[PDB]
Amino acid sequence: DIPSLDKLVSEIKEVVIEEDDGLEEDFKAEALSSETVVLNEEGKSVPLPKKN
Amino acid sequence: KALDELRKPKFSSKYLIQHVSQKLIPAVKEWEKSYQPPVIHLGRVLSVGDGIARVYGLKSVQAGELVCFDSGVKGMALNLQADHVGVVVFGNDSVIHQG
Repeated sequence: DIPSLDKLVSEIKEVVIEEDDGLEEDFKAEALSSETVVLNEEGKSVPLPKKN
Repeated sequence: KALDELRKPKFSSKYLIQHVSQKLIPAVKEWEKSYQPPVIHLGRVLSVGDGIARVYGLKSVQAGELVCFDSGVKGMALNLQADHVGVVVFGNDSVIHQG
């Protein structure tokens, strides 16, 4: 009541592997500031001062 | 005796000297020309130690807000107390000083 083993591997639908994982095709990035951005007394996002 | 009511001072704060310095040093007649440290978006370190800086001021800081010390080391404003901010430090507290 069963078929042969050489045939059953041709029976199954071979799914398509894309090996490119689809990551950055929709990604809206944002530039990272290397230097720290702080607030002055007006509340404005300035660089961190060189006063240490 | 009525003077024994005022025998021991009943303090409702701990950093009281940091508040009375904000009103006694501008009473000096040379020192009304903006010789003042700001409190709204800036802060002064009161205490450092064990990676916990207690910061005077920072009146508009949010709970869990990232702060930066002037040494470059960053921190997180975790306790927002009535007169200071308890800031945990994201590095070594060796570079943070009082003031």
